[PDB]
Amino acid sequence: DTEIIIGICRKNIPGWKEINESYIEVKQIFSGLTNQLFVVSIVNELKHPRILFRIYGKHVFYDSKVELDVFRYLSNINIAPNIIADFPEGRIEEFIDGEPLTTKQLQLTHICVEVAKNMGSLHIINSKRADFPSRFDKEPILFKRIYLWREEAKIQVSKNNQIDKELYSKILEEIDQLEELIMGGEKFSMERALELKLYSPAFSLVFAHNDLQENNLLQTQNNIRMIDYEYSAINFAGADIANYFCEYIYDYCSEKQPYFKFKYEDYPCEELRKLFISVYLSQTLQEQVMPSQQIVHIMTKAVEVFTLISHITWGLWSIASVEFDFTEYANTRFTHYLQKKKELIDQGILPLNSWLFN
Amino acid sequence: DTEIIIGICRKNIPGWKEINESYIEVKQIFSGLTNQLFVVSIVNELKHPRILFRIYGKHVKFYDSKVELDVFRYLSNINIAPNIIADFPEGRIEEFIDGEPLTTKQLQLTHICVEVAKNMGSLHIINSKRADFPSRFDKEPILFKRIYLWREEAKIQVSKNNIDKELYSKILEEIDQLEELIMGGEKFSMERALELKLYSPAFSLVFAHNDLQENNLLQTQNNIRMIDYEYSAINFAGADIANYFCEYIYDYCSEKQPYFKFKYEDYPCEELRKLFISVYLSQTLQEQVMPSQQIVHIMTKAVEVFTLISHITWGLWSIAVEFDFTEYANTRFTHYLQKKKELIDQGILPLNSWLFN
Ligand SMILES: Nc1ncnc2c1ncn2[C@@H]1O[C@H](COP(=O)(O)OP(=O)(O)O)[C@@H](O)[C@H]1O
Ligand SMILES: Nc1ncnc2c1ncn2[C@@H]1O[C@H](COP(=O)(O)OP(=O)(O)O)[C@@H](O)[C@H]1O
Ligand SMILES: C[N+](C)(C)CCCCCCCCCC[N+](C)(C)C
Ligand SMILES: C[N+](C)(C)CCCCCCCCCC[N+](C)(C)C
Ligand SMILES: CCCNC(=O)[C@H](O)[C@@H](O)C(=O)O
Ligand SMILES: CCCNC(=O)[C@H](O)[C@@H](O)C(=O)O
Ligand SMILES: [Mg+2]
Ligand SMILES: [Mg+2]
Ligand SMILES: [Mg+2]
Repeated sequence: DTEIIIGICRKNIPGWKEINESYIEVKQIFSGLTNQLFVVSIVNELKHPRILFRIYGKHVFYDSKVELDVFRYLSNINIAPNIIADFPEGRIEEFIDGEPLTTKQLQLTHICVEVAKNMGSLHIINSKRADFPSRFDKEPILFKRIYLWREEAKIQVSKNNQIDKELYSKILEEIDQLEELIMGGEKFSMERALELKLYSPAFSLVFAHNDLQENNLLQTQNNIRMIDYEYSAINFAGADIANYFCEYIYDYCSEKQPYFKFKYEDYPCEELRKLFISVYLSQTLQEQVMPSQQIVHIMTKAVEVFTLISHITWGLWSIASVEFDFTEYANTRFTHYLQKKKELIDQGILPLNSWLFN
Repeated sequence: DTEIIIGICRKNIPGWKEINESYIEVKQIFSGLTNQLFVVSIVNELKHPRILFRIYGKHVKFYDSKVELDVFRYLSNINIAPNIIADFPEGRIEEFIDGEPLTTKQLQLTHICVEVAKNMGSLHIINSKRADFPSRFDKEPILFKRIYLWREEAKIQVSKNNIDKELYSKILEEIDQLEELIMGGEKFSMERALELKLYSPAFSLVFAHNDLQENNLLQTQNNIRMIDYEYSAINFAGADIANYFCEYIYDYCSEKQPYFKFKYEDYPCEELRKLFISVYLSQTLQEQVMPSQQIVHIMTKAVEVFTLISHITWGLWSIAVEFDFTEYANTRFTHYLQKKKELIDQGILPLNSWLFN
């Protein structure tokens, strides 16, 4: 109801108390996937002329308590959109007014390096902040999430309501080797993890966004801002970066089925990647890091490995009223996993143990 | 007078009307050089909780206050410069950009370096990509006019006899050659400029900041902002870029004579400079430009020549409260020679020995 949202807004949003409802417009947006979102603006020419009204819907092994807990922190250290009012059934957020980057704009060098700078600022919070919540899992999520979403997929598949059983089946086999592949012949341990960090900040443990795609990067007047932290959690730095690199391939701004376009060749070239990683490290390490340095050369090729984590994760996720062909999209991510793995091999990036330690 | 500043603030700043005077603090800052600046804050925990109160002072012969104000208001209106909350004949109320100034060392940091290149690019394109760009702003570059204008202001001061006469004298001789050196064997002309642009965006005519040093770059929560546009005006893109590069050398945060430190070797390395212009070009051109590409290899070399404009402009400016303007001048002059000497030894000069090949 509009009047109920307007009453809630004038009561809780500083400055809105005395504003007549006739100057307030509530307009629901349906670009979301779970919650009821509204942009509430003041139409008469206030620190907050526009706000984002979020009402929690029921989400499709998902824990809403942890996601909210993480968001409130990020909101408090001023990374995520500011929280103006916070209640059980929803919240009032600062409206980040800007245009979401396009898939093509990612190719632009000035845009690329700004995101790498932002990702870096977000990554270091778990090691450079005294106020970092201790209760947040200190272990990477990449594997847990995959196993968790793998099981959700099975359930849906058994629901049998049209997937490429041959591809899907091969992916289920690959998952068994997935840890050895990322950890270079060894299964995951916090031990293996700390040792790997010694070789490349790619295996550094950071607080990752985990879904930093172009539609989650808003281009404001003076900067680009990140949104949608629903998948944010500690993870290998390389995982988060490789995922961003992958979104270079997927354009979700299509109006005809399957309602997304993909171009494998669009995956960012090696030079662009190195510029990204140089700026990233300059940010996380606070020192002059440039593409010609060996820490970049190593990390760039290491980050390539984590690209498979992205294709598999969002594949299973895609399987686990709005226009999107989730099944066809999963087929694509899986397809690209196979392809990328062949490339990493032919390029000598896989297996890790054949170069990383030399 | 505090009370007077607070009256003007409460009356003109949205939301401040009913705020009690006891919640407002006016504290004057003295980092400036000409005007009376105040940071007015609401000490009780508003769109504008802090503002900048600027009172216009009398500027030190050919200075034009009307053109500067005219240019600032436009920049403020298109949201690049600090917002203007209230604008009157004797001063303004500015949006207070709350952030810390960059340090001279911080410029070396790659992530910082590329944000300024991006920011510079956004500012540079306003003369070609904005329909509302004022037609009344000079369309010619200012580099030479300024050097000549300030040369004459220097003459005056020198005669006032109150400096290194051997260097100063050599510098005056070099100026006569300056146009040919920058335009590759020719004196300046608009058509000569249009021709040069075809060879490198270094000779592109843009709206330059012209004094983009670390102290004019403030780090906010989410980005680095540019301030102090009193020298802004059309110019060769390369000049503005080469000036930023030069500031890598000079640190004005020193409290002992001569109140500034300098390290010639701190000039940004070639790789960093290329990183800079790649990001710059991508912003101005809106395409994927990277250090590998030829357009960069060439512009970066061209940009190196404009460094001499920077050393000379500010050396003269220095001649024309704690600061030793005389020693600073000797320094920029000493570096002009040193740099010009290196440019020649590197084959960068003269431009006509390569640029057109
Ligand atoms: N704080 C905000 N400011 C501006 N736009 C927002 C904000 N939050 C969401 N949006 C818009 O709506 C979308 C956010 O949806 P999302 O939070 O992903 O919904 P759901 O939680 O249902 O997945 C973004 O793509 C963006 O376009
Ligand atoms: N809008 C602003 N917000 C925050 N700080 C400012 C603002 N304007 C000026 N300052 C600070 O005041 C200093 C002096 O400003 P400037 O305009 O150079 O003074 P002057 O015009 O007297 O030279 C700047 O270096 C900057 O640190
Ligand atoms: C974008 N517009 C507004 C046109 C519509 C968005 C429709 C939902 C997007 C489908 C989910 C794909 C996301 C894939 N990952 C999670 C990998 C980003
Ligand atoms: C940083 N603090 C506030 C302590 C010094 C401010 C006053 C320093 C005097 C200006 C020095 C000349 C500037 C040279 N150019 C114009 C080339 C930057
Ligand atoms: C194209 C819209 C962007 N969406 C996403 O990144 C996620 O898949 C979205 O569904 C979400 O739940 O955040
Ligand atoms: C060190 C701060 C001063 N920097 C400058 O470029 C000048 O002071 C300029 O701001 C001026 O006011 O002339
Ligand atoms: Mg969403
Ligand atoms: Mg994408
Ligand atoms: Mg400097």
